[PDB]
Amino acid sequence: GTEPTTAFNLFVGNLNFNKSAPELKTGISDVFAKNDLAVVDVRIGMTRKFGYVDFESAEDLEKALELTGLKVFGNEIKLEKPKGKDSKKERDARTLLAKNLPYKVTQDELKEVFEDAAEIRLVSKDGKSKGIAYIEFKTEADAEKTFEEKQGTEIDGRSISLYYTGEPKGEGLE
Repeated sequence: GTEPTTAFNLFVGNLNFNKSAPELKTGISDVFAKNDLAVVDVRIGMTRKFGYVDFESAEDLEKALELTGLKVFGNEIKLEKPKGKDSKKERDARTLLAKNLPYKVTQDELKEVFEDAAEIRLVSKDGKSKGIAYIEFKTEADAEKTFEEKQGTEIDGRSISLYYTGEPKGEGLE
């Protein structure tokens, strides 16, 4: 916390890493202001490539996820939802998420740890990684147990992390 004023916030990314820290918040809240949105407070990470956006109510917050055409400083920001907690996570945990991966990382690479996994799905655009990797295990028990034990491996010289996330509803409903 020690920044946001409301409990309503969303995980944003692709805020361009060229301008200053407080120089990004402006644009972020700007683009939204054009979509009839109102932000109470905006936060930016240390890498100046991602951050969070706080909204007065869940309406404006969820609204941003509905609308489209969000970009600042030329680049197109990415809206997403942070980690949460709910009984739905039971099955939603079937799939694990990977982070701290290089722009040259590959599927087989991360598979070096969860090679026994069921399926692997990397996230790369323009012919380069984005810093993430989604994998669908056979069971949350075999997944959360593999990412919790394998976590700490070394790939491309760096140490890739491991986390779990199934995202909120709407995945199959909508």
